[PDB]
Amino acid sequence: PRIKKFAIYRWDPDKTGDKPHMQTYEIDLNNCGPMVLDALIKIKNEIDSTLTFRRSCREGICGSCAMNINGGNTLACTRRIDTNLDKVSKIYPLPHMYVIKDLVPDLSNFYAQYKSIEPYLKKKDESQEGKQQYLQSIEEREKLDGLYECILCACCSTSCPSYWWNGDKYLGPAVLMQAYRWMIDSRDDFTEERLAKLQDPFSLYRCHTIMNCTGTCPKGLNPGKAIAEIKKMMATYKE
Amino acid sequence: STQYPVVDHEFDAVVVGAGGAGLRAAFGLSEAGFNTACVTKLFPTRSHTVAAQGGINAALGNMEEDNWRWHFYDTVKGSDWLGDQDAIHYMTEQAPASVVELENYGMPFSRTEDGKIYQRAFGGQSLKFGKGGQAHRCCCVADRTGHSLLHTLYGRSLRYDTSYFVEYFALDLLMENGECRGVIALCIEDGSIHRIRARNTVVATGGYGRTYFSCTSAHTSTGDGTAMVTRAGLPCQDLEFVQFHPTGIYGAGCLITEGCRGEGGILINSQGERFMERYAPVAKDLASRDVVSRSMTLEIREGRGCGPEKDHVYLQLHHLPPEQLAVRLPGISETAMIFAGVDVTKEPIPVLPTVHYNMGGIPTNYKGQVLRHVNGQDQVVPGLYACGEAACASVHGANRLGANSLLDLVVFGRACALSIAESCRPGDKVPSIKPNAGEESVMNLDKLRFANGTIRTSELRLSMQKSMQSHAAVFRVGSVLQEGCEKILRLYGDLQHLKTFDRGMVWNTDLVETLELQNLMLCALQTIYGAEARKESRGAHAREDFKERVDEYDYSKPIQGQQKKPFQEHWRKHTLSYVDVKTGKVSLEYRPVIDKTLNEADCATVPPAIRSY
Amino acid sequence: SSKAASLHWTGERVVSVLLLGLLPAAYLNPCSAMDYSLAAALTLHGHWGIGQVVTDYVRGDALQKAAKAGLLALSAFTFAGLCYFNYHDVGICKAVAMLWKL
Amino acid sequence: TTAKEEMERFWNKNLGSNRPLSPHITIYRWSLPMAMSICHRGTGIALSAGVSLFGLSALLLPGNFESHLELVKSLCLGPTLIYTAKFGIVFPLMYHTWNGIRHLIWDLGKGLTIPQLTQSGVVVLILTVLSSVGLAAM
Ligand SMILES: *Cc1cc2c(cc1C)nc1c(=O)[nH]c(=O)nc-1n2C[C@H](O)[C@H](O)[C@H](O)COP(=O)(O)OP(=O)(O)OC[C@H]1O[C@@H](n2cnc3c(N)ncnc32)[C@H](O)[C@@H]1O
Ligand code: HEM
Ligand SMILES: O=C(Nc1cccc(Oc2ccccc2)c1)c1ccccc1C(F)(F)F
Ligand code: SF4
Ligand code: F3S
Ligand code: FES
Repeated sequence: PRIKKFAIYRWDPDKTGDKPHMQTYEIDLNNCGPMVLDALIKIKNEIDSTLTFRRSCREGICGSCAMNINGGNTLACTRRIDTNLDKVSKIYPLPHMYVIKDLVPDLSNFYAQYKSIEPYLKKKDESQEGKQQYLQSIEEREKLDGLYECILCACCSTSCPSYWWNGDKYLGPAVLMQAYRWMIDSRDDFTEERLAKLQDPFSLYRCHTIMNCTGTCPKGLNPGKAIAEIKKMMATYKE
Repeated sequence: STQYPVVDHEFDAVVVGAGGAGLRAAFGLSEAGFNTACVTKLFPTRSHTVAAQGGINAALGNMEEDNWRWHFYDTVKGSDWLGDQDAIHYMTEQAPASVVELENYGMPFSRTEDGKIYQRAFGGQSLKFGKGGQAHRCCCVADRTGHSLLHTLYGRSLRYDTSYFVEYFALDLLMENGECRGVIALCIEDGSIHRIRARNTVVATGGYGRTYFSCTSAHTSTGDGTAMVTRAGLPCQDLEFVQFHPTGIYGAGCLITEGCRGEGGILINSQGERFMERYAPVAKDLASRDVVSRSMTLEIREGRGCGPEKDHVYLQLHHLPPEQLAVRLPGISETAMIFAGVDVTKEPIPVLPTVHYNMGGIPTNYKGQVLRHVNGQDQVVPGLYACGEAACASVHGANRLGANSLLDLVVFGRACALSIAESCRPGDKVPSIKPNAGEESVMNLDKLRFANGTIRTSELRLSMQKSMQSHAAVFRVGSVLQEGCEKILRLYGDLQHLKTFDRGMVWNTDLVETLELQNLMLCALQTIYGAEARKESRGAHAREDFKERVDEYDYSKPIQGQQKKPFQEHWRKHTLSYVDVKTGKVSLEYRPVIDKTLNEADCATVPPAIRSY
Repeated sequence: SSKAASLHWTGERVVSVLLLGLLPAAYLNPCSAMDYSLAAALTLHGHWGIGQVVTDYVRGDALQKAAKAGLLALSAFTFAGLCYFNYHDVGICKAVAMLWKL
Repeated sequence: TTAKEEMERFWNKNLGSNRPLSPHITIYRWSLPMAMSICHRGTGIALSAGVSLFGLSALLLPGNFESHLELVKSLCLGPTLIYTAKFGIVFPLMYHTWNGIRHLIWDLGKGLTIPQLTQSGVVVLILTVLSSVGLAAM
């Protein structure tokens, strides 16, 4: 037998006058998968079926299980459990978010921000669409690498201290990188207008290069660098 | 009932599902001017199609000169002549227009020297109607094409005023006198119940891969729409046809794309010999998915396993150039390293045939209309549609071709929207549902919320998953299947004994997973019972006691002077399954496959022949 | 479609490199002409800096307008004070020079 | 439902509910980049407080600068304590100066990877100590 302890943030909205608290669970690692989601599923299935969390793909491309593990925002299905038994895994919801229940945060604001940057291809003349494939060279396509792979797990934005204090008016890492994703896409014709949508003190300019976003992104992406690249476009674009 | 709030909504159309099919249909309806609702238990991006890795097939002819009819032939041949050719005609012809559409939506397809969409070789595809060698028509966004497909479709969806009921669990269909009126659903956020009524309903809930212990499919593939059709007394189709993808990781069961083999990847047994060159001389390890995994399962059985347990096989990739792997397969390179600790450019990946795709589902027109079966004849269910993995237009039949479902999604999602847009107009009378309608679903919900029994949900789920995995795997026989049937039936009797713990209204995952269990069982019963009744080897369904392929004729010899077998004497027919929800007994019937295409002159019918690659 | 948000940002980096160039320039060439430039650069850079701190923490339209006014005054007094020092007293460059050989 | 409407409904939902905010500063693990961002603020604020106090006292307080220097030599102590006064002034200046250069290099789009952050972070930290010892000894 090989026991590992898990301290997990718990809050029930249906329980009268219940405040946020931590609960510990004991798990034999000889009977559990290597990843933290496996643990959460195991304690759900065997110990406590009250532990509520989001999950789906189990392979790290849906971004459902995004949560704070040991002080860092990642995906539970990709983070392997620290086989160090003397240490206790601390599991929290995504930082500075309204807790619906247990580890399930309200992401509807996050999604709404994504909606407001219009994350779809826009052409000046759209009467020809659907009958001929648009041409994009191998180099023009490479520009998208590192940007399109985004999962919208929200780890980065939820790690950004600017997004903590100003998440209402500041779009954050994830959404901003996606605005950049459409900016340098060669097929898009709304580069100038997309930039102008960020011409206020909050939308883009609440980034102060803290760089917590890049350091936490479970997919290895670099939103901070893209934000830096947006800022350079804002200062250089004409008309 | 005075302890549950009921909120009634009114729409022109409801789409249940937010995957490829679900989205494409949803905004397709709104584009046509319909006030549409979209009901999904997950955020649209979290949907399984995001996991898709290989590609989407279209005969665009970017690598070599191609014809869509060649794609038609390959699909029907792969379907082992259980595929309905009217629906296959429609899909393959539309394929180029559907993929061009996606690229025009903004999908970031990988590119060529010409700037056109990069296509690649994939299992089961050929040029010149089989004669002209390997085909390259698998359009892809590197290794993350399903991810890109879902993200651009969702991206596009925001351009319209569709109402998205995010994280809403559909319980049952609102059904009145055979006609569909919408859906009753649970709002996960606050526990409230929502009757969403419409003139037309589209079911795009995807597959039920979670009936088994080992599957590439997500935790959320629980065949919920399949069970909704079942509880309505309507039939499901070909549910015993479960695709085992050859290349799934030995660990968690994660998928490794067929694109690996399409780019030059090889399968290797314990002795090192390229074993797939023996089973398939012409196509090799790039053969049909029912045949490749059949051989892999066979290799383990004669002691050629590749581990300390001798229970798997290797997928070699290290011979391919490092710069090729990084561009064509960045996705699997990461997941192989994460789940198996494998560097793909040096060491092979441990792979094993695991449950993947469900070609069975809700029987359907080439137009996407759900079919009931009355008096041995087909009949359209008024105001009920289905598309995607959840449906069964049987465009895949007995065995699905790789990279055809992402197409199946985009084509028939669009078709559902078009069939509605052409049969009625937005603002037409939304039919009036009964004041007490959907009462059984709320009562079912309430019974499961306070369920204090003796068998935990997870324990009963595991019992079902392990039972299906050992009784209904790659190879199956009458006796093993029959023991499986009376074991799954006994487990349905255990559904009155289940124990639940969470008694809250907000985000009761304990409850929804128990709802998912009721759904999975209904899918399991119909899969296993239909499987045992079918006494032939066709596609993914292989009977060792019935090795032969049983058609109306013996198609190995000439058709000239032969006596045609009666309908109830052969097996080239669709399985239609029903289950009485109370007792849990399975009664089954059969309907004919459609051989005639939409136009003989433009696309000729392909009669049955010897099936081998 | 005015672009003030991006201009302000560019303005910030412009006075940043200016102030960076000035510090050694003041060391190498300590004169009256450098004392006023240093007063202009120090005050402006600081004024915009605290401006960012205010826009980050001071929540509410009523309070933020007030904090920006209180900062404007504080910056106005600062630049006047330095210029007064440069005109009537020994000047920034010479003042640092005296203080350091103590 | 528009993006603007969803945000307006999000904030109405949560502020009128018993939903608790998930912990942020109490749980998130520390890092050098983040700690150096906090110090850049502190050093910035501290320096502005200095420049303002120096200018404000020139307008509001009596006497000249020469007079105020003679006032420091009152109950004064050894050169070691004078070295401490100079180090206490020059330290936050040097830090903010070097880290500011790093900020400017970032704005050009360079050095923005996790390994490069830790490197340039240490380089700034080392350059601060050296230029703070070097200037206080002049
Ligand atoms: C498993 C898999 C499949 C797959 C693949 C890789 C993996 C790991 N790669 C493929 C590929 O490269 N090329 C290809 O052609 N196919 C590939 N596949 C198969 C294919 O992707 C799937 O069959 C297809 O994605 C199915 O998509 P579909 O549009 O039918 O929807 P879904 O992805 O399964 O998601 C289901 C949606 O329905 C909603 N839902 C389900 N139940 C409910 C209830 N209870 N109430 C409300 N909504 C419900 C889900 O929310 C989800 O949005
Ligand atoms: C010549 C050396 C200096 C350089 C290169 C420099 C550069 C910078 C830069 C680039 C920033 C913006 C950092 C960001 O993007 O968040 C900044 C912030 C700031 N600076 Fe300086 N600066 C210097 C000296 C000073 C001085 C002497 C003062 C005192 C008035 C000062 C006060 C401030 C303040 C208050 C901020 C805002 C703090 C923040 O928002 O994080 N700086 N500096
Ligand atoms: O205060 C800032 N960071 C900050 C403020 C408080 C806490 C924090 O995290 C932690 C979290 C845990 C431990 C330590 C620091 C970060 C900050 C610094 C420079 C520029 C802009 C900011 C600001 F945007 F305003 F957020
Ligand atoms: S950039 Fe990374 S952390 Fe941010 S949403 Fe995308 S995958 Fe998640
Ligand atoms: S964590 Fe932050 S403030 Fe900018 S660099 Fe990343 S968004
Ligand atoms: S659950 Fe799909 S990302 Fe972890």
